[PDB]
Amino acid sequence: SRRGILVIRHGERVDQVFGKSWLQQCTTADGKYYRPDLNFPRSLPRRSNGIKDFENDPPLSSCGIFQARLAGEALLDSGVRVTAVFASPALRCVQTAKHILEELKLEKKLKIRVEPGIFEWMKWEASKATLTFLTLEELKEANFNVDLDYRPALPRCSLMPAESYDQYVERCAVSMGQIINTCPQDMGITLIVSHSSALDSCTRPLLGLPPRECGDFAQLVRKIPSLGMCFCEENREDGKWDLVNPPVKTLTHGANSVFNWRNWIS
Amino acid sequence: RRGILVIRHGERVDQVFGKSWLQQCTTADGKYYRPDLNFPRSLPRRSNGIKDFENDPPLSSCGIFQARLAGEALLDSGVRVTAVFASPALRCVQTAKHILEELKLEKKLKIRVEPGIFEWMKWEASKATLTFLTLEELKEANFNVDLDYRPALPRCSLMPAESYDQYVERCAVSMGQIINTCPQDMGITLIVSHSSALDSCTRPLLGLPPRECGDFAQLVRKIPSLGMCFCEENREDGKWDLVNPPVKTLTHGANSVFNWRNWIS
Ligand SMILES: [Mg+2]
Ligand SMILES: [Mg+2]
Ligand SMILES: [Mg+2]
Ligand SMILES: [Mg+2]
Ligand SMILES: [Mg+2]
Ligand SMILES: [Mg+2]
Ligand code: NA
Ligand code: NA
Ligand SMILES: [W+6]
Ligand SMILES: [W+6]
Repeated sequence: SRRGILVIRHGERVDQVFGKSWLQQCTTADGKYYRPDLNFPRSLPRRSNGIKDFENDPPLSSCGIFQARLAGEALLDSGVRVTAVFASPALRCVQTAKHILEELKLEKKLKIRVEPGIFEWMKWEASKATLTFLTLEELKEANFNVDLDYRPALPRCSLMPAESYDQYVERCAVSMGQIINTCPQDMGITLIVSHSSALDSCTRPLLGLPPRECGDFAQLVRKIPSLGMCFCEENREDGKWDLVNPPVKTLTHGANSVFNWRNWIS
Repeated sequence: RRGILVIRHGERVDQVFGKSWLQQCTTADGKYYRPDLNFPRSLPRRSNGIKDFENDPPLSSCGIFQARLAGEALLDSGVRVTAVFASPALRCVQTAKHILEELKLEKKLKIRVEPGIFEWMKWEASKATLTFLTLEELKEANFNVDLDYRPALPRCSLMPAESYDQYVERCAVSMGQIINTCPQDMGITLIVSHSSALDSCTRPLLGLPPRECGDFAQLVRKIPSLGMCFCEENREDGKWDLVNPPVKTLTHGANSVFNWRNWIS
């Protein structure tokens, strides 16, 4: 058998669909959560500072949960052995990981290791996002089987708001370094649930390739669909990684437009 | 207050993968595979073989998700669902089933197949080459259909090619029956059908004449999957009011075709 690394982009986020005002849309006059569209999720997990810190840490939409579940179900069907799961500290990523594991039927067996070293390039994230993350206890209370004992390659408070592209790609290389060295003897698939950028930044170091030019890289991160996947396998006898077809198919689906019949006909 | 909720079927495999979708998921000798996750995990068995899916396609995976999300929202709304009628098109019976599953009512309420609320057979892409699953086939494939329900229109009667004026009369005829089938006991009746039905199954209830064909078509083409139209009955005043549906709308984005080879290297 061949050891594998499957890098997975998170499912659809609520703010991709509902835009910058999404949080004000689902907050009642009295400050409570409600669903003004069915693509808002059933609930939000409990957090520090109430509903207000979801600002730069949006959850999956109902469609994004579906995508994540559909991919976990396909993984179950495929027969592949999944041995570890690492997630970006971003809520959307931990949730995608949770839903994949639930459909693998492994949510109890495998703990999600939260790795800030595979968080988004800080350039593209709010400066105060480092301070936005759900803590591991908050996640645990919200029913996320998070590895409380995992020691990240890059702790969340070491993320630098002004990290350059060069610094970004380096800390992804180092994180993947540690991830690969957890137990180099395991022979199943490790999941890396992260951002569009990770499908490049987390695989190129494994492939022994130089970082992509920043501009080419920026154009590539636009092209990865929700739950988009990239799969690397290690050759046992020479220790070399190669890109191969992921163990499951792509997911292609249409949009659903906003609609009100009574409005429409006036 | 007695309500009627008209609901368009979820996303169809052929909306996303085109008319050749069946070629994409079947092997030389008719074996089904799943080339993309939006193809369903299996196809039910058909009397005249898979070829019949070309004019009677199933829901995509996204369509199933849409149906289930609406069922789950209906349950959360607290409304009481009395009855469920569905068009004989496979996509409609599938949408009905998945709604009922999330309402947790699929053992309790039987789906009543009504050929009278089938699509407009002018727009319909065929001639005399459309065959629905029989009730027996549907029950075989685990749809809790009502074997004892007597339809307003028999499926054999479906005039194989129709104009606009014929379609709207038929829908009005059938809705008359459906309003008479149900016992006086209120709650909500689900009518799982096509996008054209949100107008053609409501205008007759509202005592309203049909729209000019261009005006109808223009409005109808913009109904999304699981799009809803809701009419409540004023029993003392003997007439129907078009009202806000008991569940919110569903907005989501697409997921585009991805080829890792084109990008990751
Ligand atoms: Mg084991
Ligand atoms: Mg913490
Ligand atoms: Mg820079
Ligand atoms: Mg609107
Ligand atoms: Mg086409
Ligand atoms: Mg492509
Ligand atoms: Na995005
Ligand atoms: Na259509
Ligand atoms: W992203
Ligand atoms: W349709």
